[PDB]
Amino acid sequence: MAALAPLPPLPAQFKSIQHHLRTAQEHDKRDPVVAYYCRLYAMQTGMKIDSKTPECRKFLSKLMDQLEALKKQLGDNEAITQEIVGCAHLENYALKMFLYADNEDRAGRFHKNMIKSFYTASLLIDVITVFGELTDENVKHRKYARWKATYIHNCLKNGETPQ
Amino acid sequence: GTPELDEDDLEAELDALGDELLADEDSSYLDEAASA
Repeated sequence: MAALAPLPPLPAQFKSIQHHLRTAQEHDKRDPVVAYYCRLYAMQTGMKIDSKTPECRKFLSKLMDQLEALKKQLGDNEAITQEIVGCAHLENYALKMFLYADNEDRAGRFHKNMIKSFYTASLLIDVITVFGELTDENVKHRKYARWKATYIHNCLKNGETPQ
Repeated sequence: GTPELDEDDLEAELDALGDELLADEDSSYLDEAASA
């Protein structure tokens, strides 16, 4: 296991994945499994958005290189080799985060920390889709997480206590 | 159930939130839920 050098300035054309990359940077230390899959999403999303401009072409090339090196570092890892356990693990992680926010939600305790939990949970769901699965059930949750994320945030700006 | 949400405005608020949270790369709260 080792820490790879940071990627060069990220253009605005990748503002959408910008957050995803940062999330991986953090998860990289806590858990390379999530960070690994996270990088995959970026690359897949990166090419989907574009695939030209010497800036992008180079960016993708660099990102791809990091992915290859990362996979090698782990070697096998049941989480990487066997997507079966890796996927199941991701699902559990998202659930724990979501439930945690839900637990405090009904408890009548709202805060910025929870806001991040809902939003972050949404990012995790995206990382799950890359697998190719993703059922309607998860989709419903994503819609709720996004709504709850903004609903609370929007209400915060308005100066109103969540409910 | 949930009320009708505007994809346009919804994205506006979402993007904004991401930027704010992005400003804080290191958050103790994150480690709280992470490890739990």
